[PDB]
Amino acid sequence: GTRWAVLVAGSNGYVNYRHQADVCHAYQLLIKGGLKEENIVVFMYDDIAWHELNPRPGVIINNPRGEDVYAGVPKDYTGEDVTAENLFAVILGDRSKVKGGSGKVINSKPEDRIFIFYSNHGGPGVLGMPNEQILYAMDFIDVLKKKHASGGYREMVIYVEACESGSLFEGIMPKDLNVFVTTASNAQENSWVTYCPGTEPSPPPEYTTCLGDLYSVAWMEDSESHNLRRETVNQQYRSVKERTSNFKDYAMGSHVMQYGDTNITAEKLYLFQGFDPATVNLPPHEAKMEVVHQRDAELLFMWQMYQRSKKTHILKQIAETVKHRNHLDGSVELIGVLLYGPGKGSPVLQSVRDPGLPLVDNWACLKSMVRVFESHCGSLTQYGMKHMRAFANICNSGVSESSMEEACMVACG
Amino acid sequence: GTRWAVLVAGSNGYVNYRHQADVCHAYQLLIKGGLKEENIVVFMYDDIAWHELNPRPGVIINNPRGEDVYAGVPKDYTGEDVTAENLFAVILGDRSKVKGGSGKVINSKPEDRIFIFYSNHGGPGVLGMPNEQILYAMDFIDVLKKKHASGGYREMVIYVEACESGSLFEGIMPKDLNVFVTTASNAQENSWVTYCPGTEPSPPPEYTTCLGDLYSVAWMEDSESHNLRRETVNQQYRSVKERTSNFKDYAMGSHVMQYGDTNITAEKLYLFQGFDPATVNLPPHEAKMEVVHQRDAELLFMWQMYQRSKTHILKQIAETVKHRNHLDGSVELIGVLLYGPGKGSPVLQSVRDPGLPLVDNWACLKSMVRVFESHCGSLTQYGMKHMRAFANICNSGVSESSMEEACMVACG
Ligand SMILES: *[C@@H]1O[C@H](CO)[C@@H](O)[C@H](O)[C@H]1NC(C)=O
Ligand SMILES: *[C@@H]1O[C@H](CO)[C@@H](O)[C@H](O)[C@H]1NC(C)=O
Repeated sequence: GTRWAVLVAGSNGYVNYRHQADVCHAYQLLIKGGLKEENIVVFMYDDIAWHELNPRPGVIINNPRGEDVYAGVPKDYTGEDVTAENLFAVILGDRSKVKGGSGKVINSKPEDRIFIFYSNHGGPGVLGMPNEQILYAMDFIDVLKKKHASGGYREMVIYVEACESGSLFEGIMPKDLNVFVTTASNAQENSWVTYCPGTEPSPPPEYTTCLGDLYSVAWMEDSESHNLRRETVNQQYRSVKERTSNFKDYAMGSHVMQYGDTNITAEKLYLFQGFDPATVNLPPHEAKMEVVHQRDAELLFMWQMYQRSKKTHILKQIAETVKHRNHLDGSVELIGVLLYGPGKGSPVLQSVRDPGLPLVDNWACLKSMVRVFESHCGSLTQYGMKHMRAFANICNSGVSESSMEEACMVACG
Repeated sequence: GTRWAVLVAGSNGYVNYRHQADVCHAYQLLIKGGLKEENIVVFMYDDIAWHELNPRPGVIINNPRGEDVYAGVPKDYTGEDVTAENLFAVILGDRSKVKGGSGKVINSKPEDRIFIFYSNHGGPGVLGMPNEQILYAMDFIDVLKKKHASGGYREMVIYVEACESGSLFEGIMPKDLNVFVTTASNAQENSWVTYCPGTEPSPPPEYTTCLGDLYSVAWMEDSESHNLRRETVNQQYRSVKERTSNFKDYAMGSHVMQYGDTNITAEKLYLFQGFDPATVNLPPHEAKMEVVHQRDAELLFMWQMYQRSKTHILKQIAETVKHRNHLDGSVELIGVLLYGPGKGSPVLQSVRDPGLPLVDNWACLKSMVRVFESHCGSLTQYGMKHMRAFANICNSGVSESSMEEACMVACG
């Protein structure tokens, strides 16, 4: 068979350098393993390498060792072509459904294997796509069911780096699709950022943005230190779960979760990621990492720019960002008060379902609640994905769309 | 000697019925004990007894037994005359410094005793006075020092019902003034509301507002069920501390604290509150109460009105929540601008160890509030919650010019 991959960075902006650095590093790792460029589809906004703030024009790095990972990465879906619609069309292997981009798709055969890696922002039941796009978990599961039904592959492995990423699969991912999934976090935890300015081992001092994400660099650094003909998918999962837990300190670490067909964990990793002949296998028998969560990276980036000195212009941008977050947080809190009463709003909106249950029972209701909210309160933006469990809980409570319209009108109009 | 009292409700509005009900109940208790009306000064906005929402016009009750406590209460300082300036002038006993009101003051003699009871809203280092007035703790301590210096009394007992009320005395109340103080809560705890609609023992069903406050009804119900010629100030403190703790469940109770001269705890309570002749032979000196948080009572009152009705009430709830969010967000943003994103909240929210003053420079505290309100608008009663953030900005060494810049960016 043939090995294929789909690598997706769901964000943009220099502050989010790390998501595109993670995806570029994954591309280089797969090419070194012998996967062919024609079988790897890359989604990256592509605004980082030549960004005016990049201290190394034309270069992207993903760890303090400073090796460029940008040269040679294909421009399959970049800019406004990085959309959920193109991602689904690419996975399905239907070139007629793609809009723009290179036209490269996963037109795979039954004997082939596929590896999907996403890095970005997210929230309960959702992943980000650039410029305020939201990708819903059930729509992604639906694409996997369609791909499986058309006999497009033998096995698939999916790695997802995003906040509350366990919520994209919990209670909804079937185990009969020949798909194995791991996520950076459980359904109620944040994802963590690594290689930030001021941390040790020291990233190059010219960088003002973080270089990578914890779970992402954990799997990539693990692959590029083992002979992948001998390391199994299970061995990588355990090593990534250990590193991402950050010495089991869940105040600065997360629980890596697994979903889908666990029989795939017995497979050798080279069947999905290739084999790099240069790698000297490092036997199994590292230091605690200084990390920040995805949601905190933005203000830290702006504050670093303010401290490195236009000085009052950065302070105004920080104020606008904080005010925007406060507007979204306050509007959601207020909707809970109007729907359930003071003292009952927060418990309803913030309650987390028992393990194993889906985030929401009706995913079309979830999309409608977001639509009604944004029509009165404005776009959720990437930050607003944090509030997706509040919208799911309004759906699950039995509150009607007409009642949500009334509460949003009072809260925001 | 002569026994004097000053009773103050620091709030207004039908939602705050309880603070005036507590003060009216205290007045009746003191009159039953033989204190004279001429020696009791009452501060109450006086908007409750005849309020359009009051189901018993001209009546105020302070517990589910429904006994009126309003009839006969004097109108010394009401409406716009309930001010910190008049409270200070009354305590000092200087009628020429009073503006409006009856002119009654505590013109006490060296042999006299004084009892002060305040019930209201508050915050770290501050108490409320009606219509967005803030009374600072050090200004109240200063009045006590002045009154002591002029030999105006033998001993004084002060009971304070307000959120974070321990912060009004911690690190600043001297023990050499012949003044003993108890507070409903410690310096970092809220105070609790009793007799709310829907709770048991059931208040009369026609009430949509809470009837009293936990620490306040604890001391008053204790006083009126005992012979005060035998009960000491210490016995009342221990009984009030036990009841206010609500079976030591500090998720629905608070820590009653004591400050000042603890030698006064050995005194019989009748020397301050009088003796009710009907209590002579009562036995010598309970169920868990359902209580509501003092800052939570407002939205619960509006929601009860909404349930018993209306889109106009929902709009009022939205305006209230949006206003609180504006104040909370502006304060949080100022902390980010002054200290940076991962440091603002720890600086603004850090609580000093017990026994330390809230702020080292009280004039700086007033200046920070002044600068904030000039850009962000009035703190209002709710905004008193943020007084520890302003104190922490002062204590951190941040300059007034830096506070001006941060407030201008956050609110202008
Ligand atoms: C996994 O392997 C076991 C043992 O062969 C088998 O019983 C099970 O059905 C397989 N998993 C799935 C998804 O069916
Ligand atoms: C309290 O009484 C004790 C004697 O029991 C005395 O030593 C102390 O100075 C008194 N306190 C004050 C503040 O006078």
